[PDB]
Amino acid sequence: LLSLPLVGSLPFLPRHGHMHNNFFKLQKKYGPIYSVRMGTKTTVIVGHHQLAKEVLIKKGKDFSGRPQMATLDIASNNRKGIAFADSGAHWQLHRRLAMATFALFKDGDQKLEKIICQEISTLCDMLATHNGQSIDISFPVFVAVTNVISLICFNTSYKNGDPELNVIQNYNEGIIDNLSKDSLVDLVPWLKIFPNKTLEKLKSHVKIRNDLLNKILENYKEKFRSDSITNMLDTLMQAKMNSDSELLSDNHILTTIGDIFGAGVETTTSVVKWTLAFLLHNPQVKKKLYEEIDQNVGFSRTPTISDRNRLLLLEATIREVLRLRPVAPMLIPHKANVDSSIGEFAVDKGTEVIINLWALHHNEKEWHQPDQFMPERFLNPAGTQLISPSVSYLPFGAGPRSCIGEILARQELFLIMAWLLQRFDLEVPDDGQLPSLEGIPKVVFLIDSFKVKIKVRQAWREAQ
Ligand code: HEM
Ligand SMILES: C[C@]12CCC(=O)C[C@@H]1CC[C@@H]1[C@@H]2CC[C@]2(C)C(c3cccnc3)=CC[C@@H]12
Repeated sequence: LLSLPLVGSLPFLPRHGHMHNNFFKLQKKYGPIYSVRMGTKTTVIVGHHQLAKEVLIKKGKDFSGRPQMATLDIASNNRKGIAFADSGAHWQLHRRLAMATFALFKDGDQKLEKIICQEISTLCDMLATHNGQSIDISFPVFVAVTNVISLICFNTSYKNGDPELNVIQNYNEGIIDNLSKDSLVDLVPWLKIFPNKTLEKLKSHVKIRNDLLNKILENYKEKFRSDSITNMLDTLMQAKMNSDSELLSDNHILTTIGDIFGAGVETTTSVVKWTLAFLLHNPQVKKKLYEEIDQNVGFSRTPTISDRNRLLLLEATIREVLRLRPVAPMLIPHKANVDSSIGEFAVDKGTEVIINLWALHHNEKEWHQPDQFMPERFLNPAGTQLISPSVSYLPFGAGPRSCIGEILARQELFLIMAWLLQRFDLEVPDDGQLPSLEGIPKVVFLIDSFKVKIKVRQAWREAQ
């Protein structure tokens, strides 16, 4: 007897468990870095913080490419924009101009905190009308963060009830659903093996997004003034005006805006939902957050960015959400721009390189009870200082492809949660259902929809 000819072998079953956890589980057997080959393409998975910092920082510019994928081509109008653009002149310029835009929001009256706090004030007024009811907070949050990013991109915001917000919500959901079935990392290219309409559906969602962004962009050509640079579109059109010209085509500007607009809405809304869900599961933590805000902010005023110096448990809670349920548990796929190496192992040019951030955030040697939600791990024993308990922590990535929206994200998350906790009791709905914390890996790590009972806090009422 003889062993069977083997035509293919994969180390775990496809579509069974979360990909980021399956890869992590493999490290027990093969170590923290290993490879898989599908047809002619090789993918390397990295699951230890030293190798990841080599890829992202030390040799960051060797591994700053993006792999090409059929779905990503459609969302990115063929690898324009930032997030899905390959390393190259177009990416570098648009990333730099996007980053420079955030500097226009450093100080003054258009300061970032002021834009955020005004949209949070409307959100809170809206939620307060639901006093005593159980609601899904997704859309009210989505609206506030959509208005924040719309103001950053264009200096415009949507009035309550504007049907465009429902149009955007609809295509956002459709693009996320069709961009990947689970994570962006897939061992088997199912799209190309069996007949399906995934690409056709994605194109129809992206066409609506593109048509909407095209209308704004064209209408803005009439408003743009060399003498007034106050938002992201101004910044891009100024660079075009002073132009390289080919790298700032209308389609290039549109896709970069769509990347910022899309990232500014989906990332922040998801993290807010996760934070509320963990707090419904951990009432002891929620109780201490009320005490911390009642003692440090009170009700004389609304929370401010400066309050990050005092609401330490709230900052730790957010840090712990981003550790336990990272927005991007495998970042976005990287690619070797040149022949290089990771941990002394050769990596050819063109190899896809995946950083398993989940593995970094759940490494047993780097963290105590990594499966557990414990905001106190980011505080000292007294609870008087924030600490960095581990170097194996990279929620925003690092190096050339690191998140450019980090400052916005941290301010939005902190302010939304501080305003909500000052004003609202947030409780399990009356049928006793808790949110599932298992999550749904998509291009972003989403949580299942859930309801929360909302009540205006008595302490707030008494104080008015
Ligand atoms: C909690 C919220 C967020 C987290 C945890 C987060 C994290 C990350 C991560 C892990 C990456 C990929 C790093 C890599 O591929 O190596 C990334 C990239 C990126 N993020 Fe975020 N992000 C957040 C919110 C935002 C926001 C609010 C925006 C825009 C306002 C934004 C814009 C981007 C862009 C454009 C990229 C692509 C960078 C590039 O490829 O050059 N992100 N982010
Ligand atoms: C797909 C989506 C949302 C849906 C939509 O309408 C189109 C839009 C296109 C841009 C996408 C965006 C989803 C988050 C992305 C992938 C992102 C990101 C990811 C994780 C952390 N930070 C940022 C940067 C690019 C963003």
